[PDB]
Amino acid sequence: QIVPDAATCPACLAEMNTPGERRYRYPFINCTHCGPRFTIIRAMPYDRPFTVMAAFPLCPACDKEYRDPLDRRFHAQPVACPECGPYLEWVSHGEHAEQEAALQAAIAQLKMGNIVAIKGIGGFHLACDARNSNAVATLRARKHRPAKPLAVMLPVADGLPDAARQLLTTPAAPIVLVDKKYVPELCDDIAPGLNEVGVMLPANPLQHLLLQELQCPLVMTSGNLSGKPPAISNEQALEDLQGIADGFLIHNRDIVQRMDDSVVRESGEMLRRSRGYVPDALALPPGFKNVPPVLCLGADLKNTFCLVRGEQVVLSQHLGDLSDDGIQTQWREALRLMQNIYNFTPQYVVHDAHPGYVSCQWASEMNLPTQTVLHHHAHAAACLAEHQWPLDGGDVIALTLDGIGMGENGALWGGECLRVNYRECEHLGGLPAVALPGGDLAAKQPWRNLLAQCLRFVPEWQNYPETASVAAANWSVLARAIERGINAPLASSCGRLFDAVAAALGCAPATLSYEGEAACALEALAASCDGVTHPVTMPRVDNQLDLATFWQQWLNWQAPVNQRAWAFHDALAQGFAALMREQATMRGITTLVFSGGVIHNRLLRARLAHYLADFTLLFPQSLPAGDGGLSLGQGVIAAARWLAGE
Ligand SMILES: Nc1ncnc2c1ncn2[C@@H]1O[C@H](COP(=O)(O)OP(=O)(O)NP(=O)(O)O)[C@@H](O)[C@H]1O
Ligand SMILES: Nc1ncnc2c1ncn2[C@@H]1O[C@H](COP(=O)(O)OP(=O)(O)O)[C@@H](O)[C@H]1O
Ligand SMILES: [Mg+2]
Ligand SMILES: [Zn+2]
Ligand SMILES: [Zn+2]
Ligand SMILES: [Zn+2]
Repeated sequence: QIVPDAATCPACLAEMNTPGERRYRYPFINCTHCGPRFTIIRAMPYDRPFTVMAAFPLCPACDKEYRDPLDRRFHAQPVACPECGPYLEWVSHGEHAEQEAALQAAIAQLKMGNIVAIKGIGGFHLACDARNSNAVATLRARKHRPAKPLAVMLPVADGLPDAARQLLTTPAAPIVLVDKKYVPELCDDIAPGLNEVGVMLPANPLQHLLLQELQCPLVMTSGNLSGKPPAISNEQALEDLQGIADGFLIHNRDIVQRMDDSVVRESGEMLRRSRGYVPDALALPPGFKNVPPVLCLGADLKNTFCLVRGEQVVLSQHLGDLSDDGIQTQWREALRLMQNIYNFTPQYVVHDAHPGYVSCQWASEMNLPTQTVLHHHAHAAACLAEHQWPLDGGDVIALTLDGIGMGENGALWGGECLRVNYRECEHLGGLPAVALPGGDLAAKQPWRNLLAQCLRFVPEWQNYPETASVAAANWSVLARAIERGINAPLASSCGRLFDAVAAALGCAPATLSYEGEAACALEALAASCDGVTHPVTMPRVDNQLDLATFWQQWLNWQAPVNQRAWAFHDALAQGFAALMREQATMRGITTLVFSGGVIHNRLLRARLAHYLADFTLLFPQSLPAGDGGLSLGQGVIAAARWLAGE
């Protein structure tokens, strides 16, 4: 059995720490109870000639340890000392060094405020001093990342809430998101515009060394240009990162699988599922048995694939966006290793119903029978699967809220009420479909969504201060294209409605640098309000929300901006609750399901749960609510269809 890659045990820490010990300050110390698992395997089974440790035979003194039944190093396939093992290597613009000299080289570079590349378990990290403004602004520049929040590694978990200290210290050692008030030492460029900071603890022996001598918080971000795959080779780090890193702290141990840090909320909610959780299987729900091997390709962004067989499913690591170049290489390598570990050969492939997805291209190359699942049906079934809803459990009403996914018959959906079970998805209602002006540009420029909402729903909209930067431009050319349907497809998107509201409040840059940026901003603004009495509503008209009444009330309710943002969240939840109540009660349904990337918004769930207390409510928890949980939803729908004999 291979278990997930795991955080250094207290025991290995104690040995690396004790003077005169053979592995004192050795940065590759591992044992039978911690260390790289999944990341160091070239093939099955889990024995040293088929790990990366074949470049290192074991010296005489690491032969009574590995061979020893009493030792906590009995069949640690990667275990080595400084005599026989990998050793650190420092590389700089006309410098070089090795071992202890290399570790000190990096420490000194970090201390002087520089960016260093450090080889971790699952890839490389870029690090600097997280207190040092100059250094953060520069890392942002070089990595191209102008706003997306940086995770930060802390020496200890002192001063954090109990719930976070608990998660931070698990063998998985994820990044945990916590209120930024708890970490005053961070410069303001770490998570600008947001209320949460992602923190982590040292989880690998090198990280423990670095932090023990640095005793300050460090940025720890992925070793790559934004929207390019993490370099995994020393060779590729040194090439890809030359203009970013001031220095390289590398090593001659190969990494064989890309494995990003996992990200959870202090609440326990899973956001990104990789290091520490993969490659654990999950049990399929009651009634799911004897399922043939099916490969589920997942979503185009935040991608994971899934392998379904028998009574279990296994999700891959976060692979990211599949429109990136070199992501297919890492994808296929992860699939190769996962199929080899599970002796898995697919007989079927399942993929998204969207014909323009990269994933749907790869499927047709496979020579297996293929089938299609609606994006929003997959989101909803993924949530039902996590809650172990039985195969014959009965219909639910689902609310699936996201940016965009392809719906029935070509429609663009992202804010829908559905009747679902594992085989069927019937669309019932939701947000009105509104144009995306300039197609792909609508997700980058929130003001385009505000314009589209105003043209549809707001009389004399040019007279509101909220619309002033749009009204001052020559907006009629784009309005003429909208009316003619030129690159302005209709979408009932919850994510785009969030962007319209954020444009109206001015809480985001006019043009965004990352996906979901305006919505995270608006949520951060609203979360600073403790709740407010307000008159803004989103009433139900038949099976849709009445956005004209929404805009007229919301635009005319002057209040501090945090209260305006809170009112929007509240009125949105109240209107969807009203819709789901009518649909579920008149069908005899007592369970409601919530899914889609928007359902990561904590204030939205809090308000939905406040207004839907008359129902049983199923929210995602152990898998991401967004696209990273999508392959699992595809796999349970495929399975249930087969189990029914269709
Ligand atoms: N305050 C925060 N709020 C939400 N998410 C956070 C926060 N801090 C860190 N994270 C997550 O930590 C992750 C690390 O890097 P990410 O930067 O997306 O992928 P990468 O492959 O490592 N590099 P890149 O491709 O540029 O993104 C991102 O998912 C962040 O969203
Ligand atoms: N806190 C939030 N509040 C509202 N919307 C959000 C929030 N976080 C993310 N989103 C939205 O959800 C989208 C991600 O949803 P997901 O289902 O993962 O992907 P997609 O929309 O690409 O199918 C983001 O682009 C953004 O539109
Ligand atoms: Mg503190
Ligand atoms: Zn150990
Ligand atoms: Zn040795
Ligand atoms: Zn989605």
